[PDB]
Amino acid sequence: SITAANVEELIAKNIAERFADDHEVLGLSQHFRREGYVKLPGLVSPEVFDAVAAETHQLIDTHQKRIDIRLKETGDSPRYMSTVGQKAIATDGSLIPAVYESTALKGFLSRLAKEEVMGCPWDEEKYIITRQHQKGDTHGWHWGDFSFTVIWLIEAPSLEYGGMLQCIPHTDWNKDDPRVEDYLQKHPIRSYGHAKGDLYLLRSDTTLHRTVPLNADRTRIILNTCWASRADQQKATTHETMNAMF
Repeated sequence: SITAANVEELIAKNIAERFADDHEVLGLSQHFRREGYVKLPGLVSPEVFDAVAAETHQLIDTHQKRIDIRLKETGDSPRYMSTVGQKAIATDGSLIPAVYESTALKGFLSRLAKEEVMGCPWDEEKYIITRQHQKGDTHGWHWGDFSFTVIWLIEAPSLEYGGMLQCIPHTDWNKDDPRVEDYLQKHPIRSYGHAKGDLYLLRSDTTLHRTVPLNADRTRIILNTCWASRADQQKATTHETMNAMF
């Protein structure tokens, strides 16, 4: 049994075992910086992942709310999904709030980012859950308010049914003039596939990204743990997108 009291040890020993090659870590850091994204297999042990997955499933069953909205601040891109907010996770969750404070996890991500990865200054963006479960469900084109986002693939169908991540790095989010279509025309799109058990890190504030809409009745669930930079702390932020989805 994995608990909030013994999880930080299990995270640190897995990181010490999985990421011993400094040359491998250097390539992962360079991938993250170049592409705004890097896949991180084995970021946590399978046993730690399965425990977090179980807690996420319990939180979905007791708190998920359906949304079907389009966000003007991201070019009217859709958010067709069911979701669980941070306040619900901080109240009835245990492993997820503890993992978010993991010094070992934030220390490894700091190696990749080449700067201090620390807690989000807005509590309601620390961790969220989304569940795509209908044909057409999608997390539309958007940026993030903060810098370092880790996505946990709790459940996912085969990629012929949707869910593919697409990214354009080294962009910016202008909430008054997002110009999403202009970004797609001016830059190539990189697509990344993921399956259950995968974790990936994404520079959300400068990487325009979305998930390809589900084309069938399938289930795709992710946990979003979002950390921030030092400049993010004193950053004047309005949270209109999070207020609408959560």
